[PDB]
Parts: sequence; C-alpha cells; structure tokens
Amino acid sequence: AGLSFHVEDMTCGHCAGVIKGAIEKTVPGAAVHADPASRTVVVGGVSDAAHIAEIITAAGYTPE
Repeated sequence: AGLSFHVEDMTCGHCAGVIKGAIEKTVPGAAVHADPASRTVVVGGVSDAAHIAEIITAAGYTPE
C-alpha cells in the first residue's frame, strides 16, 4: 500500500524503465513497480509524495 501515479506519457517499456531509474537514482532503497501497459507506476517508501511525483516528471514522462 504505497504510492500510485498514473502517467500519460507511459506507453511502452522505454518509459517505465527511465522512470524506475530516475526514482532509484534520486531515492536510495526505493522500490519501483512500473507498468507501461497499464500506464501506472507503483512506488514504495520514498520522499514526499509531491517530490517523487516531480522525480517521475523529471524522467520526462508525466501526465501533466
């Protein structure tokens, strides 16, 4: 029961992979389960949900 973010830009594994890398890089010990077919990212223990949303956006893939 962690955080959930739905991303429009996610349409293939080339989006999920980058987001997962961005999260893990900027947040140590972060668990990321991403599904680009469902266009949805499941995020474990991370910094402020607002921050990690920006981190996901920082990957260039965002629903915004």
